[PDB]
Parts: sequence; structure tokens; C-alpha cells
Amino acid sequence: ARVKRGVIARRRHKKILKLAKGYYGARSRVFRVAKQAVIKAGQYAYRDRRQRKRQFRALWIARINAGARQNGLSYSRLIAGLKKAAIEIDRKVLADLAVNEKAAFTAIVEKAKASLA
Amino acid sequence: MYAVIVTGGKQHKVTEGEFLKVEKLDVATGEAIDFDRVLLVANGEDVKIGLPVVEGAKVTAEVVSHGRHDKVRIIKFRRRKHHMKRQGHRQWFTEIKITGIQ
Amino acid sequence: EVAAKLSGARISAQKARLVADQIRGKKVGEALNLLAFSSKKAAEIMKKVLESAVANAEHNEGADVDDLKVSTVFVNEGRSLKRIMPRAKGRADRIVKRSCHITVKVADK
Amino acid sequence: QLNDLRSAPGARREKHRPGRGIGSGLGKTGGRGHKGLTSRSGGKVAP
Amino acid sequence: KTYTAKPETVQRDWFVVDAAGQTLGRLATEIARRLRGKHKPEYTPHVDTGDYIVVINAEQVRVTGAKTTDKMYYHHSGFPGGIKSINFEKLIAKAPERVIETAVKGMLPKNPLGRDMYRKLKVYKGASHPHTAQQPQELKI
Amino acid sequence: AVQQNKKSRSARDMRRSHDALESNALSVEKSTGEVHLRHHVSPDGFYRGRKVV
RNA sequence: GGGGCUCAAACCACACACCGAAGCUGCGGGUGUCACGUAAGUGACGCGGUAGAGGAGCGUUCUGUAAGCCUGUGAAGGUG
RNA sequence: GGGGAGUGAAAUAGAACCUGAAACCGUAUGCGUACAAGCAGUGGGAGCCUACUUGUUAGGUGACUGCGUACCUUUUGUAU
Repeated sequence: ARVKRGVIARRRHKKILKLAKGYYGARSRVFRVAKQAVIKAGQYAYRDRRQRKRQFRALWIARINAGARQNGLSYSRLIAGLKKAAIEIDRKVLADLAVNEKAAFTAIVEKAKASLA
Repeated sequence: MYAVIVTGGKQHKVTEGEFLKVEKLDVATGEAIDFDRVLLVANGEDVKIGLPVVEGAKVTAEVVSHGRHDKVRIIKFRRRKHHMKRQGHRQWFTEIKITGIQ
Repeated sequence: EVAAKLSGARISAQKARLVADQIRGKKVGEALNLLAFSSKKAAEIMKKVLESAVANAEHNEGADVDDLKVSTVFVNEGRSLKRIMPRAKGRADRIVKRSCHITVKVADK
Repeated sequence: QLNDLRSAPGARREKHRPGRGIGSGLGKTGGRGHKGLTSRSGGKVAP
Repeated sequence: KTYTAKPETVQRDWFVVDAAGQTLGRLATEIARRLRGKHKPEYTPHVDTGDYIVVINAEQVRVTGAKTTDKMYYHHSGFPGGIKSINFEKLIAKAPERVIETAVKGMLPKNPLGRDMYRKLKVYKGASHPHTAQQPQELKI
Repeated sequence: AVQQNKKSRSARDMRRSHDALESNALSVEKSTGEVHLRHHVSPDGFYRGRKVV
């Protein structure tokens, strides 16, 4: 039972080279470089499913900071005043109301100033 | 007309005709769900926000489908330590169509 | 759209694409003037291939030479020939005698 | 049927093989460790 | 999904800062804040949602303590030995706007976006600016 | 003195971004009507309205 | 670290608020072990890992199953 | 050496001839590239172009931007 391994080696290399397509030069077309680029892309993608949740939070916080300062309040005073009250409303929909629904965000910052924090 | 509802441990800005993928809530296809966990309801210049929660407001939705979205890969690799490990994931969603805001 | 091909020209492909880049998209009489006065070897070869493509269009179809435009020139690589040059201190090195495939594709668009 | 019969669960085993990949448990050394006598070929300590 | 500002439909305004006795870096931090667009709820970090800042009296800017005779500004010309320095007051005599430009430039990112934001800062020397057509209004009065 | 890395396609081709050709100095005799190089005798031996060879 | 900072953007106190991790919590999945369960069936504690131990699998070629089944209305291979 | 015509079921089975992969080299189309600094990706993301049939899609490029010093082997330890 001699078994000739050239038909499975090819499909495994096609799988790696298909995962590597779009990359520069030998990163997309030779196996020993495409393999490393695919593994590295996988590590970065694991890391960046975490940093996505880190980076969007900071953007929300920066937009809420900018929207609250137009109404005469900090970010931090706003988050404190929204817990002297009870809003349970997150950084995502507050940033969305900061850009889009500005009168509702003004109502929210006035109910935070109403709790005097 | 929009509303902020808490479905899956996270909230969604939600309007009166939208389709929305939500963490998999346990109710079969085509049935109805209510969200009595609204955080604000606004209509023009009439915006009312949650005391913690807007009392007397509910959002009605219809379950459209239970799918799984778009496999992500998990690669765990230690440099020069003979360690490599891979995993697939498809996260379940429930697509709901928002039918009423009150 | 009519081709003529030379499979195996004793010039290498890199040397022939220089002249191939120089007639692409031109009118045929303009291209024949450029090739007939060029300083190179690839232009003798590619002029003979362009003459063949034009005459194929004249005899196998009914296109006039004035209407024709050289539409697709490309030079592929042919089979190399593998020879030895003896060098110093007993050392031998490989010469490749490269060849190439010239395709001229005349058309009236 | 010859198509249908197998042995008892636990009576045959798979015969895991050393040196086939790093996600198998026995890649790159095959259970032998690192440098020294008992990782060589014929790396036996006499009785 | 969250909002992304997009560089075709970004609104920009023109502003005049009167640097007539302002502290240098405390002026520069509000200028750089407004060049990046941090004061707008449409802040997106990869697009410049900033404003154009005009600064007029940029030799009346003021450093505190002993930073007038001190506070060297350095640059190396590329040739060996070619380190070159100038203090605050000889730079505010030579090129007065370069002070309030290298302050704001150092507080912007070191990006092609930071270059694009720096292009919106127009500092000048006297009490006037050539920008009456863009109609800037005064801020931090 | 060798390379420490093989050169890519891209830099190999950027080197030879300069070695393209020209020879456009052709013109037509008014008498015979044939193309020849400027300031050169024709391939049928004419030069400025006169046979020379 | 840089810009820059001087009733500080430094230091010594004290106060209140905020940000901040793959930590915790929420929400949805998978898995190990243990205990329960006419075996649907839940709970509870887990689940970084080199050498290494242990457990369970995929695929390739051959033989039986196979004088079977598929296949020129198109096999294997190759490429999407 | 080809372009036809014929033979043949098939000649991109034409004699260097079944299939005809990858490296490597081209031509064509789309998009991006000439004020921008590094393992070349990855998270975000505008724009453009194609198919659809239009949308909270599919494919292709990816300006701009946060994070980011290959793999192995050896080692107390390597971007080294």
C-alpha cells in the first residue's frame, strides 16, 4: 500500500493560498510565506475582535464628551449625573443620539444636570 | 418615532419598521415578542426617557428567522513553542421585525 | 481580428517586449514604418510576424490594409536551451538560450 | 454481514503515531523529549 | 452600526483666535482640539472634521516664567555638526508665527491626517488676516 | 557584493521603467513618396528630390 | 516619550467624579468533570500552557463488503 | 513558424502530441498608487467600479485611520 501524497498536499496548499489572496507579492502566492501571513492574520484577527470592543467604546465616549460640552457639561459629570438619576443607557445609543437626535441628547443632558451631578 | 430596547444584554436604537439581528431569544419563527424594557421613546420634540425605564411603553416585534452569521476563525499560535490551535465560530442570531412602538 | 504567431524566436522575451510595446495600438502602416526602421533584432522578427498577420487578414478575410490596426501584441516565453560555458578554476556555469513566442493580432476596430 | 461486524468497544485501539504534526500531541519529538541519550536512535540505557 | 463622518458632507467653520497675550500651549491645545474636530459630536478619527483656525497677533503670544530667554527650538540640518537652535524671543523677532505653528503641529498627530489638519491652521502676524471672504467669527473672547 | 534579499517583481520592474524605445525621425520624400530616416538617404537611394546612388 | 506646562498640566494633603484589561457582570454558544435524572436534563464547579501523560477523531492508498452501486445522459484528476 | 481548408467524436488530441497543477513570465479590464517612513496584516472605514435588481445585499479595489519587530531551531532568554 504505497500511497502517493501529491493529491492531498495540493488541496491543503490551495486552501492556504486561497486564505492568503489579496496580499502583497509572495505573501499571496508562495506557500511558505502565505502560510505565515495567514497565521499572522489569524492572530491579529483574534486580537482585534477584542480591540474592536475597545476602540468603539472610546469613540462613543469621545462623541458623548463632545456633545455634552456643547450643553455645558463634561463627559464625566454627565456619566455621574446619569447615575444620580437612573438612565441605564449606554455609550452606543448616547453617541448615536449625540450625532443624530440632538434634541433627545439635550433632554438627556438636562436630566443629568437636573440631578445636579 | 424610535425607541431604545434592551434585548440581549445590550440595547438597540429601534424604529417602527426595522429588521434587526438580536442575540438568540428563545421563541419560534413568526411569533410575537414584546420588549417592556424600553429606555426611551421619542416622537419629534416629545422625548420621554426611562425613569430607569419608560413606564407604559412596549415594543412589539415579530420573529423573522433564526440564522447564524458569518463564521469567524480563531487562531492561537505560540512562536517557537510547538503550539498551534484553531477553532471556528458561528454566532446565532434572531432576526426580528419591529412592528409597534408605544 | 486575425492573429499570426511565431513559436520560437531566437531572441529572449524581455528583449522582444521592448519592440512589442512600441507598436501596440497603432495603425498597421505606421507600425510597419516603425518596425522597418528600428535599430533592433526583435523588429526584424516582429515585422515579419506583422506582415504575416496582415496577409492572413487579406487572404482569409476581406479586410483592406488601410483599415487594419495592430490590436494585441504579446510576447510569451518559449523553451530555453541549456548550455555550458567553461569558467575559471574548473567551474562550469549554465547558459540559457531563451526563446519567445510573438503574437500579433491585427483588427479593424 | 461482513458489512456489519466490529469488535467490542475497547478491544482495538487507534495506534497513535509520533511525528505527524504539531496538533497531534507527538510532533517534533514523538514523546522523546530533547537532547541526550534516550532520544537518539538506539538510545538505550543498558539493563 | 455607529455613525462615521465622511469627508464629502463634513461641515467646517472659520474662526479667528486673537493671540494677544495668551499662554502659548494653552492656546495651542484648543487650536489642536479644534483642528482634529474633538469639539464636534461627529468626531471620527480617520476623517478631519475640524474647523479652520485663523490666529492673528502671533507675536503677542506669551510664555510664562523664564521661557522667553530660555526655551530653545532645535533643528538638525542633516550635515554633521549641523544642530541649530533659536530661543523664544529671537524666533518671535525672526518668524513670529513659527512659534504658534510648531506648538500646534506637535500637538496634532504625526499622520497624513495631522498634516491635513495643520493645513487648516492659518496663523498670521499683525492684527489682520486676508480671510474676510470666509467670514470667521471670534472665539474664546 | 551580493544582495541580502532577492528583489521583488515590483522593484525589478521599476528599474526597467526607463528602458523603453523611440526612433520617430521618419519622413516622406515628396518625389518618390517613401518613408526614410530624417537627414538620411532613402532605402531606394534618393535624397532631397535627387537620386544619389 | 513629544508638544508644551509656572494661583500648574509640578509637589504635598483631602474630597468627589470619570477613563482604563482577554479581570468581573450581562446576553448567546461549545466543551470537561461530578452529582442527580424511568436516562433529554438539569444543576454546580471548571476549560493559558512547553516537555510530557491520557482521551477522541479526520483524511489518503490497498483488501473485504463488491459479479454490488455509480459512471460516456460523462469517472478519476484539474480549476472556480 | 503560422493563418485557413480538410481528417477526426475531439487538433487548446498536430507529432516536443492523454490530463496538463505550482513556481515563474505576460496581455486585457476594473480600482488604488508620485508630501509619504518599518514583518506589509488586522480592527475601523469613505470613495469608486461591476453583476444584479435596488439594499439594512454580492463581488473587486481600499484613500484615510487604531494596534502591529516573519517562521523555525536552540536556549535562562531572540525581532534579533
